[PDB]
Amino acid sequence: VTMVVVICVIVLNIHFRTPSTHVLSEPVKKLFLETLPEILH
Amino acid sequence: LIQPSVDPRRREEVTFYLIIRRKPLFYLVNVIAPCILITLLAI
Repeated sequence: VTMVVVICVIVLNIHFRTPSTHVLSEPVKKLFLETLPEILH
Repeated sequence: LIQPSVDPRRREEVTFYLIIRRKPLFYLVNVIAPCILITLLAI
C-alpha cells in the first residue's frame, strides 16, 4: 500500500505537468503514448 | 553471597541475578516498520 501511494503520487505528478512547468520530451512522449499503449493493450 | 555492613553498635543473603535481553522482533513488525512506511509517505 505504501508503494501504491508512492505510485499514485508519481502518477499525479505526471498528470498535472503543465507547459509552463515541464518540457515534454519526444523520447518520453513516443515511449509512453505509442510503444507502451500497444504493449499493454 | 552478600554480607551486610559492620554494625557500629540488614542481614546476609544469597542473591541470584538474571541479566535478560528482550527479543524485539514483535515491535519491529508492529511499530517500527509501519512508522518507517508512514515516514516515507510523509516525505
